[PDB]
Amino acid sequence: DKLPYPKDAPRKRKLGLVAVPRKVEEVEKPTMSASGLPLFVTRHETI
Amino acid sequence: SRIINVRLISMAMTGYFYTFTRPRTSLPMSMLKYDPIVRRKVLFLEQK
Amino acid sequence: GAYRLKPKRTIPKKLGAKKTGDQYVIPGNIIYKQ
Amino acid sequence: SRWDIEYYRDPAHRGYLSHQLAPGESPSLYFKVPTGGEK
Amino acid sequence: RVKGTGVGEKVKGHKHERTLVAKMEKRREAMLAMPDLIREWKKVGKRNWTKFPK
Amino acid sequence: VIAELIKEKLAARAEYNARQSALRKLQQQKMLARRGTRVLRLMNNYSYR
Amino acid sequence: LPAFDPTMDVKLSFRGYQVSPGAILDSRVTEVAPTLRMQVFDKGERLLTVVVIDSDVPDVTHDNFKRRCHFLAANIPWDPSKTVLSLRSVGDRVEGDVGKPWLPPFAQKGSPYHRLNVFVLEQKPGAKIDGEALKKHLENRENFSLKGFREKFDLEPVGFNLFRSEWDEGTAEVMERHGIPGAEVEFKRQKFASLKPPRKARGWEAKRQKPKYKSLWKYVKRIA
Ligand SMILES: [Mg+2]
Repeated sequence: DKLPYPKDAPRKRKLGLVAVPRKVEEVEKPTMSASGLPLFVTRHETI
Repeated sequence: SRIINVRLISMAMTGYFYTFTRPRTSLPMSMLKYDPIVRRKVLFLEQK
Repeated sequence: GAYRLKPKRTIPKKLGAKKTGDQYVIPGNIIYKQ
Repeated sequence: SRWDIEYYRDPAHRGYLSHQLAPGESPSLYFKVPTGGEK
Repeated sequence: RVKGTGVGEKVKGHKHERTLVAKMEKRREAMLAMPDLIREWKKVGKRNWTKFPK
Repeated sequence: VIAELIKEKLAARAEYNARQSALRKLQQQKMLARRGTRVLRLMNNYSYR
Repeated sequence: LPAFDPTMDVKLSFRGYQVSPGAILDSRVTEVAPTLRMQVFDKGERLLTVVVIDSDVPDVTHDNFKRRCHFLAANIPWDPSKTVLSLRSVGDRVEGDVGKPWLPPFAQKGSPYHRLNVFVLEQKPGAKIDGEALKKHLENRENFSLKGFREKFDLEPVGFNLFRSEWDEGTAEVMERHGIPGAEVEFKRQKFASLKPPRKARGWEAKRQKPKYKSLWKYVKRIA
């Protein structure tokens, strides 16, 4: 290629990406840990 | 002696701080900065 | 130096071309310091 | 020691002291499982 | 019957463990006042501010 | 005929102020529940915070 | 196009909501054909041609981008008194020859945003494109070129508008409804590793890292 490119010619650009299988997430996060304990406890105040 | 190093303390009480220099004959510094402990922009005030 | 010694030896800054025409480069490679 | 007891006191490790725990008790000797709700 | 782990004894906990709740409650108390504190700062101004920590 | 248009003007404003206050009520209610909630998560050494 | 100076107004809307030129729109919003609000400023009636082209379709096989037509229609009569044109009704209500119905815009994950260029071209007086010749231009064309499509049918680009589209939470389901392939593909940035060949570490502490100088490991190990 020879620069400068003519102002009327399409831009020369490369993709620069690789194709990989998409990762589908799974909604399986347990609520109790391996020790039988809750992974999170929720508290709400009262007025 | 003309310049001093001050410490800007996070008002989120997380213990994070920033350090900047400013002349002695200048008002204390007060800025809105990012706190990486709470991961949000909070108010930072000079220590003393 | 002179009648009064004055050590004057700087570190080389090495400015100029770091890549010549038609030379292959990848992102981040310095081509010219100026 | 505190650490050694807590290790063999939890069922995650199948510790031989886990039988001493209640179904809702925690293995830690200091920390406790907080309660959830409006109160 | 050793201290802490013996029969009837109770572990004391490290300083950063005993003050864990009071530590997080102080940070929560501060963030809840963050909006009202920034309004006063953005209203009074950076120059007229005088309520600095100690 | 001008009083009717003014009543329509006042009604549209008073109506908005009513629906605007009802929306502010719900917002302050949702902000009260969010800032009051407390999620204690299992972090380490069997501690919750 | 090599050069483009628009001479008519073109405002496109999706489900009644006017979109600004060059705005990123959700895949669920752009699943239906838009409505063009055009305005010509010269007298008389003419036939317009509308073309929607996706300019940033990634072709991983050749490491380049390709073009893809998402809508094509010709023989749309227009006068300076007409305002609205719904691309859905170009075959039944509005007189026209749809060469390709509306294809929902989409963008696979990881790729940059795609530009959906909406072009409005003017046909010369008494130049009615044939409905079959228009559908044959797209039969065996995977890289649509507005430059070639323009000179073949002797068209003139007059109107233009733009909107972008990238991967969103709704992009997956939209491809399922219309049976579009490629949703099970992600794009990762190509990595360019260092071109320098490996060398031997230099320095007093680097030469003495092996068991030979085990008596000197107090100076060579755990260095901050
Ligand atoms: Mg000297």
